[PDB]
Amino acid sequence: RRRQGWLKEIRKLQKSTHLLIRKLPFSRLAREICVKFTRGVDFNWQAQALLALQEAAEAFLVHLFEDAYLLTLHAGRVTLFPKDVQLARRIRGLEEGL
Amino acid sequence: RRRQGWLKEIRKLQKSTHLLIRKLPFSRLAREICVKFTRGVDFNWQAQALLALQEAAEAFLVHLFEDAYLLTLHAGRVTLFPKDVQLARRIRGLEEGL
Amino acid sequence: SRSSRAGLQFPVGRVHRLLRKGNYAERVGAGAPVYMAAVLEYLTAEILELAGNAARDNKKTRIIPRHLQLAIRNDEELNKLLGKVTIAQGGVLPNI
Amino acid sequence: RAKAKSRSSRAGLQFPVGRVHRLLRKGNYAERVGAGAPVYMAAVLEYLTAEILELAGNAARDNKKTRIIPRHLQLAIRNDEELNKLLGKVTIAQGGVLPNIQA
Amino acid sequence: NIQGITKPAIRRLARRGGVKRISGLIYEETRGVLKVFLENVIRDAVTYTEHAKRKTVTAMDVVYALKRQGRTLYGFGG
Amino acid sequence: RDNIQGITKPAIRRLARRGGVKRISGLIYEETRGVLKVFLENVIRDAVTYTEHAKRKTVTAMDVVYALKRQGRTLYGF
Amino acid sequence: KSRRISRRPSDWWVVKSE
Amino acid sequence: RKESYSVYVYKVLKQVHPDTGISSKAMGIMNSFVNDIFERIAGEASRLAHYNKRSTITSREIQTAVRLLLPGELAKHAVSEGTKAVTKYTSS
Amino acid sequence: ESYSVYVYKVLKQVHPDTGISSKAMGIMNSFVNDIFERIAGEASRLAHYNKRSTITSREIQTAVRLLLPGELAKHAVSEGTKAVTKYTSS
DNA sequence: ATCAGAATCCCGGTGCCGAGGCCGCTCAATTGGTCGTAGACAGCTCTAGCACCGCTTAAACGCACGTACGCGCTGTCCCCCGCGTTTTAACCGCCAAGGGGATTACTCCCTAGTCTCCAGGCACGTGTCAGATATATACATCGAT
DNA sequence: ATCGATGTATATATCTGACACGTGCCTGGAGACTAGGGAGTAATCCCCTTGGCGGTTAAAACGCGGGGGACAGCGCGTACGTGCGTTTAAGCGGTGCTAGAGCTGTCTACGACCAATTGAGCGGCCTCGGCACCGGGATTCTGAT
Repeated sequence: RRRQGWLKEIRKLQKSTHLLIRKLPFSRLAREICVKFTRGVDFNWQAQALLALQEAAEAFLVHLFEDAYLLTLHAGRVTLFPKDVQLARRIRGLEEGL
Repeated sequence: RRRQGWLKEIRKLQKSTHLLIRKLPFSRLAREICVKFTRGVDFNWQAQALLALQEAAEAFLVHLFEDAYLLTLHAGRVTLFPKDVQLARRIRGLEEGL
Repeated sequence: SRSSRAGLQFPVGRVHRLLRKGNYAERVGAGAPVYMAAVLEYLTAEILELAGNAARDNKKTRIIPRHLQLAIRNDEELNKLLGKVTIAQGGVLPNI
Repeated sequence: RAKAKSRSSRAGLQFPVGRVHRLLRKGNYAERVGAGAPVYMAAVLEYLTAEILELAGNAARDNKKTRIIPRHLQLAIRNDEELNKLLGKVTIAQGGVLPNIQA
Repeated sequence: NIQGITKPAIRRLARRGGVKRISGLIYEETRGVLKVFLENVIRDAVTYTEHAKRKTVTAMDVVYALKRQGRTLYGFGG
Repeated sequence: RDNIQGITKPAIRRLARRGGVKRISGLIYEETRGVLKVFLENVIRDAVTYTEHAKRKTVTAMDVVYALKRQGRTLYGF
Repeated sequence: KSRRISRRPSDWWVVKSE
Repeated sequence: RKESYSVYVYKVLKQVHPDTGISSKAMGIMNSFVNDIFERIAGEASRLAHYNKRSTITSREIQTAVRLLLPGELAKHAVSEGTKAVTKYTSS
Repeated sequence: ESYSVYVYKVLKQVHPDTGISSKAMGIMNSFVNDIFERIAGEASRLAHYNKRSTITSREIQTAVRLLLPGELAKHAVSEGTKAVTKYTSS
C-alpha cells in the first residue's frame, strides 16, 4: 500500500529521458497511415526515420498536455477534459493546433 | 430607457471597418517608443507607416481579445480578466501572443 | 508573343525575369514560369470569384477590402493558406 | 610563395572561414559575397557555440558527469532566457521536460 | 504619453473583439502589451531602416519588420 | 485489432504524467488518439512528398526532419 | 569577461522590464 | 518606373465577372498577396532543389512545392491547372 | 561534410576536462547549420531589399541584429567588430 | 397573453472624386542563333530494410473498492454599465520652411575567375575508461497510533 | 504529535561499448595575377515631412444609481486512483534475403548568352458615374401594458 504515489511517478518520468510509447505499434500505425497517401504501393522506412517521428510525436504531445494543464487549472478544477485540450488546440492556431 | 444596449454596439462595431484609435495620440506614442532605441536623434515618419502600424496593432489587439474572451467563458464567467489574457499570451506561443 | 501561348492571362516573361533575378537557383526550367503563372492565375481566380459573390450579396459593383476579408475568412482552405495575414481595413468576422 | 596560413588562424577564431565562404558562395544567397562576411559569420558562430557549450558544462558539472549528453543540452538551453527565445520553435531529441510542479 | 490608448478606445477594441463585460483592471495591462508589441515591431523596422543610409522610417520597413516577425500585412506593400 | 488502439492507456498516462498532469479523465484516451492521428497525418504526408520528388520508395530520416522544418517545429541531431 | 548577465524574472519571456 | 500585376488581375476579374469593378486598395491587396504567394513557392522550390542536389528549377520542383505548400483540395486543382497549361505550351 | 572538429576544439578551450557524446555532437552540428542558414537567408533578403548584389559586412551585422535577441546580439556584434578589425589588420 | 415609440429598412436626391478608358512613350519581352554542360539513362555493386522463428518477461488488461472531486445550488457583496453634464484636444483647414530621398554621373578598389600547390580534414583503426549496473549502508520520512 | 519501516541517497566492484587519439591520404583551401564592374562619393532638386495657428465638436472625462455578476460554502454522487491476478504482445537475438540506395560512365537535349526589334505595359489626363450622405417614410421589435 503506497499512498499519493503519483508524485513519485511524475518526478521519475520528468527526470528520465527515454521514449514512452513502444516502437512496434508505433511503426505499425505509421505504416498503416502512410499506406493511404502512397497511392497503394508499399514504402520502406529507415531506422532513424521512425525514431525521429516518434520523438517529434512525443514532444508535440507532451507540449500539448502541459499547455492544456494550465487551462484546466484556470477553470478551477484538476482533472483533464477533452474540451480543454480542444480549446488549447484552437487557441494555439490553425497550423500550431492541427 | 435603453437596456442591454451593448449588443447593438457589438453589431455596429463588427460591421464597421474604420480605425478605432485616434491618430495623433498613437503617433505620439509611436514617437515616444522610437526615441528610446535611436540613442537620441530624432527620426521622421512617413504618412503611411503610422497608418500601417496602427492597423497591425488593432489586428493584434482584436486577436488577443477575441481569443481571451473564449477563455473567460471557458472558466464559466463573462468578465474578461487580466490573468486570463496573460494566460492566453503564455499559451498562444512565443510568436503568436508575444 | 508567347505570353498567351498557353492560354493564360498572367505574363510568362515577367515571372521568368523575376525567377532569374530572385537568385533562387542558378538555372531555371522552361515550363516552370508557365506552371507558376498558371497556378497564380488559378489562385487569384478563386479568390476573386469568392469576392465577387461577397460583393454581389451586398449590391455593390465595386469590390472593397472588406469583401476580400469576408471571402478569405469564409472559405476554410483560403483561411488555412493565409493564417498569419492581416488585411488592411478588413473587419473581423460577424461572430458572437 | 609564402606559407599557407588559413584565414581562421589570422582572425583568431577556431571556426573555418574558408568553409563558410564556400558555403555562402554555393548557398545561392547572392551572386557576390564580401571578404569580411564569412569572418563575421565565423565569429558569431564561434561565440554561440562557446555560450552553449559553457552552459552545457555548467549543467553537467553538478551531476558529476564529464560527458555532454543530449539531456544536458536541453537543460542548459531551457535555463537561459535568450537562448530559449532563439530555440523556442525547435525541439531537442532525447531531451526531457524541465521539472516543474504547479501549486 | 502612454495614456493615448484611452479607456473607451480599449473598450471599443474589446467590443470589436466580441467581448461583453470588461473588468476595471484590464486598462493597466493592455497598455503594457501594446507597448511591448510596438517596442518589438518598431525596433525591427528601425534597424531595417538603419541598415540603409536613411533616417526616415517608411511603410515598407514596417511591413518588412512585420513579415520577419510573422504577421504579414497586405495593402501597403507597394 | 486496429493499429490506432495500440497506444494503450498507460502510455498516454505516462505522457500526461511527463507533462505534469495530476488527474486524467477517462475520455482523454479516446480523444488524443485522434489528435496523435492528425499530427501523424500531416507530417508523413509531407515526408512522402519529399520522397515523391526524388525517384525513391523509402522515407529516410532526412525527409522527416525536412517536413518537420517546413511545418515549423523542427528537430536537431539528424 | 563581462559575460551577459542572467537573472530569473517572474515572467517566462524577457520582454518587459527584463 | 514601377512594376505591378494590376492589369492581369483586372483581366482575370473581367473574365470571371463581366460587370464587376475593383477599387484601388483591393488592387494593392491583391498585388501584395500574389507577390507573397509567388515568393513563398519560389523559395520553397529553391530549398527543395538545393535539398536534392539540383541546380535547375524544372516544373516538377515547383509542382512538388505547390503540392506541399497549398492545402489538400486546392492542390488537386492546382496540379490539374498547371500541367494543362504546360501541355498547351508544348503544343507549338 | 559535417564538422565535428571545431566544436571539440572550442569545447576543450572553454573546458579542459569535459567531453561530449556523439549524439550531442550531431545536435550541435545541426544547430550551427540551422543558425548559419537563418542568418544567411536574413542577409540575403536584406541585400535584395536594397537593390544590392554583394553581401558586405554590414548586411550580416544587421541580419544577426534582427535574428538574435537583444542582450546577446550586442556581445555578438562586439565579437564581429573584434574579428574583422584583426582580419584586415594583417 | 398584448402593444406603441424609437430602431431599422428602403427610396429618392445630390454630390464628388476615384475608377476606367484613352493616348503617347519606351525598354523589357521576343526571335534567332550558338555553345557548354546538368542530368537522363543505363548498369553494376553492396547494403540495410524486411521477414521469420524461438524464447523471455515485463507491461497491459481487468476487476473490485474507496474516496476525492466536478457540479449544482444558494446566498451575499460589489462594481461595471448606463445616463446625464461638463470639458477638451483631435481634427480640419490652411500656410510656410526646409531635410533629405531620389536621381545622375564619375571613378576605382573589391571581387569573380583561373591556375598551381599542399595540409587540414575525413575514413579507418584500436586501446581505454565513464558510466550503466549490481550490491550494500546510512538517513529522512509520512502514515498508523 | 513521536516512531518506524519504506523509501532515498551514497559507496564500492565490474565490465563494456562508445570515445579519444593516431595514421594515412587527398580534395578543398590558400597564394598570385587579371579584368571588370558594382559600389562609394559629390550635386541637385524638389517632394514630402514637420511645425504652427485658428476654429469647431464629437469624443473623453467625471459622477452616481443599481442590479447583475463573481465568489464562498456545501452536499452529492460519480468516476478515477490503487492493488492484485492474469495474460499477452513487445522485445532480444539470430539468420536469411533481396529491393533498392548509391556510385559511375555517357551522351545529349536543354538552357545561358548576345544582338536586333518592337509592341505590351506604364505614366499622365480626363470624365462621369457608383457610392457616401441626408431627408422622408414604413416597418418591427422591446421594453412597456
